[PDB]
This record gives sequence, C-alpha cells and structure tokens, in this order.
Amino acid sequence: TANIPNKLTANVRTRTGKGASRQARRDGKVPAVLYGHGTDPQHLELNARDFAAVLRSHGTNAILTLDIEGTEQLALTKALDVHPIRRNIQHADLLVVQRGEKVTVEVTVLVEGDATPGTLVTQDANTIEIEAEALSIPEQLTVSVEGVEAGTQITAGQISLPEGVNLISDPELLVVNVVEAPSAEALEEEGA
Amino acid sequence: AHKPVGQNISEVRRNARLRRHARLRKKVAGTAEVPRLVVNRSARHIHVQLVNDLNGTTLAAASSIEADVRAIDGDKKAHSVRVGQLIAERAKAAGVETVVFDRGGYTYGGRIAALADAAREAGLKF
Amino acid sequence: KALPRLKQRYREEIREALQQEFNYANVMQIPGVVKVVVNMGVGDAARDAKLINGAINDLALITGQKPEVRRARKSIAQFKLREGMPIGARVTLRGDRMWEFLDRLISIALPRIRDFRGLSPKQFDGTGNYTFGLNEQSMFHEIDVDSIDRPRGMDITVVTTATNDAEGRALLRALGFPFKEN
Amino acid sequence: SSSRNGRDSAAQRLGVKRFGGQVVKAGEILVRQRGTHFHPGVNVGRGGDDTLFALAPGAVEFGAKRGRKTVNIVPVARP
Amino acid sequence: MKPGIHPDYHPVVFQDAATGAQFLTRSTATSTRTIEWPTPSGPKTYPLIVVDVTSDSHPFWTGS
Amino acid sequence: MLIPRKVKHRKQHHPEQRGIASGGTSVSFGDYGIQALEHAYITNRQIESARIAINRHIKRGGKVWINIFPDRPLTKKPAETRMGSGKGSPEWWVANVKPGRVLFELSYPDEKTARDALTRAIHKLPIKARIVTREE
RNA sequence: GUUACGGCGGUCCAUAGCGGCAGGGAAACGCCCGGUCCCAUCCCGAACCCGGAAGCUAAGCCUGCCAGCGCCGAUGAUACUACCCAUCCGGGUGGAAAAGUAGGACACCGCCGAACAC
Repeated sequence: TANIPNKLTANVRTRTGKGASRQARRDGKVPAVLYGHGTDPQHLELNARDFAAVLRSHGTNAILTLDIEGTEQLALTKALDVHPIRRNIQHADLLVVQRGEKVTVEVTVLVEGDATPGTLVTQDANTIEIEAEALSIPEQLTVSVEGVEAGTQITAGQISLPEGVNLISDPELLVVNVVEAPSAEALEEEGA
Repeated sequence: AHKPVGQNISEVRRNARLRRHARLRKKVAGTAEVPRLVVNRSARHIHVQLVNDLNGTTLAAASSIEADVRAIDGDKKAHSVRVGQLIAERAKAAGVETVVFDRGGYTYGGRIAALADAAREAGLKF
Repeated sequence: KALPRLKQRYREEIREALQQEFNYANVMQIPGVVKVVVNMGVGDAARDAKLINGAINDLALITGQKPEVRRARKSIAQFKLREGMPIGARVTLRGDRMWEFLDRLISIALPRIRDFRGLSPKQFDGTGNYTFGLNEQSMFHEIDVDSIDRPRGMDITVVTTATNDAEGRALLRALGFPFKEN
Repeated sequence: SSSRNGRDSAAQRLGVKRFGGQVVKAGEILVRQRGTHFHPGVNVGRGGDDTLFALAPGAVEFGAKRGRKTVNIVPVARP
Repeated sequence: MKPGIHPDYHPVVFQDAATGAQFLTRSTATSTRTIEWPTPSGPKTYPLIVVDVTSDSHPFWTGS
Repeated sequence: MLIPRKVKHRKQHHPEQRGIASGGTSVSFGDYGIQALEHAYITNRQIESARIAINRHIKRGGKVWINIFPDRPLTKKPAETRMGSGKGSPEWWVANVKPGRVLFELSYPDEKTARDALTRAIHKLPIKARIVTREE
C-alpha cells in the first residue's frame, strides 16, 4: 500500500463567518477545519480544484500532507459538507494524524459482478466501518460475485481484507442480497 | 459461578425508608432557630442530629454508641430516653429551645416515641 | 419450646446434604423455603356470589386462617367481570404453620389422590418455584367432606430462595415432595 | 350542508406575569397556570387553580430543583 | 394472627392406622377438626386422629 | 394506487413549498435515481404512471424503488358552489417534494436502457428533474 | 489530621445511571434468632413493632477496575432569521441552531459523628 499523500497549500483564515466563507467559495477556495489530538483547532482555506483532484484520485478518505504557514502537517479527511443541487464542496473537516495510529474509517465497497442469467443483485449498503493504519486506508473493498446462484447473502464477515485491518461494523450485515430475479408480472405488484 | 436473582429485603427496606423520608421531608423545614430533629435508627443503636437545612449544616448530635450512654443498663427504650436527655441538654446549651421532629422515615411509637416524649418532658417545645 | 417435623428435619439433614452437593462458600446461600401460597378462582362470581363464601369456609377449615378476597381490578365484560367482583380467595402461609401444612399435605392428602403417579419436576419457573394445582377439595380430612355442594379446586405454589431449578428440585426432594424421579 | 364546527372558548390570560429580576410585593401573582409547569420554591405559595403567588417580598429567581423549573423569592437589601 | 378470629389452634396426633408409623405435632387443627383419644406421645397429652391412609401405606414414588 | 389506510386528521392545510431538502438527497437502494429541482406537489396517479412507464421500458427484470408516499391530502369541494360554508372533502393525496429530494431508484444493468426509462418517467411529472448515479 | 466507615444534605441533578470483574467487615451499616410486653396484617410477627446478639459478609452497602449498554458535548460550516441593498433572481452587516464530529465522563462538594493520633 504505497500511498502518495497528496500535498496542498493551505493558509490560515483572517475572518471566520458566513460572509467571509461565501466570498471564499466565490473566489474559488473552500474553507476547512483541522483538529484532532492537536487540540488547537485551525481554520484554513484550501483550493477547490486541487482538492477535487485529490478526492477524485484517491477516494474520499484520503490522507493529506498539508502546508500550513510554511510549516507542513499531516491530516486525514474525516467528513465532507456537500450541497445537494450544485454538488460543490462547502466545507471539510480534517483529522490530524501521526503515523502508526488506529483511527476508525468508513470506506466503500465495489461490486465486481457478472452473475448467472437468472440472477439479480441488490446492494443494501455502500459504507463499511473499518479500523486500519494511517497511511494504509483502502479506497475500494472489492467484492466479487461470479458463479454464484440465487440466494447467497454476502455477509459482511466474508470480505477479504489487507493484513492489519479490522472489521468493526457488525458481521450481521447484508452487504449484498442476490435476489431471485423478478417477473415482468412481479413488476406490476411492487408499490401499488 | 453461582449467581442470585433479585431484590433482598435489606435493599427493599432501605430504599423504602429513603422513599418515605424524602416524602415526609416536603413539609418539614430547617432554620437555626427552628432546626430539624433527625433520627437515624438501627436495631442495635440510634443516632440523632439537629439540622439546619438552609445550609445543610448541623448544630447538635447524639447517639447510643457513646460509652457514657451505654452506661445505661435498661432496655433499648431507656438508652433512647437518656439520649433524649443528652440532646435536650446539648441543644439548650448551643441555643435552641424550639424544634420540629422528623421521624426520619420510621414509624412513631416505641423507641422513637419514647425518646421524643422524654424530650418533651425535659423541656423541648414539640 | 417446640419444633415441627419438617423444620427440625430441615435444620438437621437437608442443609447438610445440599452443602455436600453444591459446595457453597457462605451458608447464607443455602436454599430455604420462605412461604406457601394458596389460591382459589371461583370464576362464577357473576353467577354464584355465594360459592365465594363457600370457598372461604373451606380454606378456613383447611389452613386455620381467614383468607383474603381478591378483587378484580380490571373489568373484562366477555366474562361478566366488573371492577370489584370477587373472583377468588388467597392465603399466605409462613413459619411453623407452613411447615405443619406441608407435613399434612405430604402425609395425608397427596397420599390420597387417585392414581397419583407423580407431580412433575416441570412446574418450576426461572429458579425453582413449584406451582401445581388441585381439581377438588375432596381430599383433606381437615374438610368436612360430607357437606360440600360442588367441586371447588385450588392452585398451590411454593416459593424458595433457590436460584435454579436443579437446586429447587433437589431441595424439594430432600423435603419429600413425590416428584416423578426421572 | 352545514359546518357543525365553529365554537371556541374565550381566553383565560395565562402565563408569566412577573419575570426575572422584578420587585414584587406580597400576595402578588407571579404566574397563572393550569398544572404545575412551574413549581414553588422558597417564600412562594400555590393556589387552588395552581396559580402561584408570593408569601414574602423580594425578587424573582426561576431556577430548577431536581429537573423542575421552580420560582423563588430572595431578600431585597434594606435601604 | 389477629382478632376477627381465625379457626382455633391445638396440637394433633395422626395415628398411623396403616402400619403404626404414627405422627404427632402442633397444628391449627383442633376443636375445628380433631378426633378423640388424647394419647400422650411425649411429655404432654393432646388429641388423636385415626389415619386411614398415609405415605408408608400408599404405594408411590416413596412407597411401593 | 397509493393511499394510506387511515390518517388521524383528514383535512390538512396545504404543505409548504419553501426550502431545500434535508433527507433523500442521496441515492439509497439502487444505482440510477431521479432528483428533483423545483417545488411541487406530486400525487398518486403521477407516480403510478411513472412506475408503469419504467416497467414497460425494462419489461423483464430490474427493480424500482419509490421513496415517496402520498400521505398529505388536499380538499376539493363540489362544483358551482359559492365560496364559504366549510371545507371540502379529501379527494386526492399528495406528497410534497422539495428540491434535492430523490423520488425513484432503479436497479437495471445497462445504463442505456436505465437512463432512457428514467427519462420516460420524468416526462410524466410536473417538475424539472435530473438523473443521478450513486457516485459522488 | 486520617483510612476501602456510617448519617444528614447540595448540584440550575445521569459528567452522577445500568450491566460485568475483583475485593472489605476492628467499632459502625447490616442481614439473622424468637414473638414474653407496646404495637400490626384488607389473611400471614412477610412488612411495620418489640425483645437479643448463635451465625455470615453470600446479598444490601462502601472501594478499584471495563467507556459496553445510556448520558454530556464544543470550534468551524450549514439551515433558518432581524435589518438593508436588489425590476422577479438573489445578495451584504449582525445573531445562530438541530444532527454530526473531536472528545469527556465509572462524579464533585459541605457538616456532624466514629475509629485513629500526635
């Protein structure tokens, strides 16, 4: 897991409020917050294009090697604040990180699926809770569904992991449900 | 790996006592010129206090543990009687004549009542 | 200055045997019967308000104490039942009177049931409280069994500080309830 | 072809009448209320209709006593 | 337990009429429900009750 | 048809058409969703028309979720009656739909057919809308 | 003054609760023995009450541990909003949530009494 923590120039904020924040978003930045066991909550402005490149590249949970005030820092993206319509990025929380730490994480699965003909898939869940190392978070829990038949409830305690990564969502979950496929006459009797 | 099931009557009796004592306490008040006479009973011995509930402070005290009160020979009731004597003397030294009587979550009669009646006899106004 | 049979027996043998069986640290953990309970649901309260008095008289003659008359706190009209209609009598038994009652029951009446094969070991609950039931009162020689005008059965239940069914059955065995030994 | 509704009941002028800080005489009415939304504390009394009133002059303090909003009266400083 | 009197309470001797393995003990069974023959089985004398049947005369788990 | 089996209060005010969505701004159970952009009241018959539009365009197998239910009535009153004299009776049932909100979610393999189906179901509704993938 | 003690109280009353683990009984808190005397059960000395100290810290209770069931909870952003600008849209100065997050927390404080001591 040879990750390249993306680098980003961030500058501390003068003004902290709604007017300033809208002016910032307008200019083309994104406000952001930094905290953790740093215990010194910093308020930053990132640049949205660079931030979006970083996310689109390495998934949403993606470590960062920031540059604050000339000094550099290490952070993880804990939470995003998105707009529904425009689908901008309004605000970003950032958890400081030392190397070798155990922080809980929530990543996305990937259904690589080609099934039997009489088969349909149903993704009951996207997001699974994990603890891992700092530099070693995945991007995609690949789950494969091929050769299988009708009902095969892929439990959560069935996915293949890295070495040194732990599942913390309960192993009861239906991540997938392989339904007996519908009839064209069954599609008349669903939601009427 | 033996394990119990539920409530013992010690717990029942205790929490019921606290229940009815803090029921009663709604009507009783405290003040340094009219304090509250709390009683706290056990099977063996007994304890009492004069309480000021304006500051949750205490002005007098007594109990049937002190050897000078164990120097009684007679019944539990007589221990209680001499206790009432001592607290009358002490209260009227520290400067309290009138009080109320909190039965502390116990029934009136027996040792409580004989205490209080000895105190009424020996001067306290209640 | 007196001792009932079952209680002397209890303090002599049974505590010892349960100690030698279950190996408690404190003897306070030893199981001990507390009380005995009796109930009679008349059920025809809305049709005979006089069988109630009959049952009261029977349990009086049987237990030597005036029962309690349990009222109906709820009103369920599918049975005619209304708030306060007396449906049943109930008696509590504690102490020497209890031990005497168990002596009599085990030694006179239960050896007078018709084709008594055995009381189940499965009338327990959670920890060992034995809740059985009698169809008729035609059995206690205590009763004047000439005057009875109807069957008026009852329901008995025996409660103990035992913590589980194994200790309960073992104790009641040592005390001499005719379980179905299985 | 009728609207069988239409009725209503005239008011009763409930609520707080002497808020925090004010000076109140004796027997004055702090709050009118149906239930004990606000309970009495010290130097305060209850009515028949669960009204509250003052028993001793002073000034108000809407504090809580074990989860329940109370009303109190404190001693003014004599001039 | 108390006034509003209960039935009366006196001892009893349940004389085993099966094989002579009798019983005798304090009870609430007396004027209420007792039999004649005040036979002292002990230091005192108190009523007796013929025992038509019992345990040691009733084949069951405790008896054959 | 979609209706509730019983409502407590069967004569309600008109819902509000002010504000943006708080929930249902994220595809949940399928792959290809519909998202609104305007404010509107969507009824029972519209949603029936739309689900039928989808099932007659996939026709075999592939699932359809409806994250809306008409649980707020509206009151017509009978015809040619002067205003006044009460409040009419409920006749059709709407769901309010604030912008950002998601209505439908499909699960069919090929995006071609799926996008086309959702478009046919969009043209059965009063709102401007758009199509969504579960991705960011 | 002080210890794994008891009792009465308080906190704008769960930061204090529930559950699990270990552990304590000197004087005290207790449980327990029995209904002679006051007194009591809508029946029962079970409870309340009385008379004592054979027995055990098993339980109650107190002490430490477990952040797991529950609770508390920010900064910053957002929603909403007062006022103003603005031909519909939208915007600026100020105020500012809920949720979420980081985290916290197996309470704190006061008085008398004991035991312990110079």
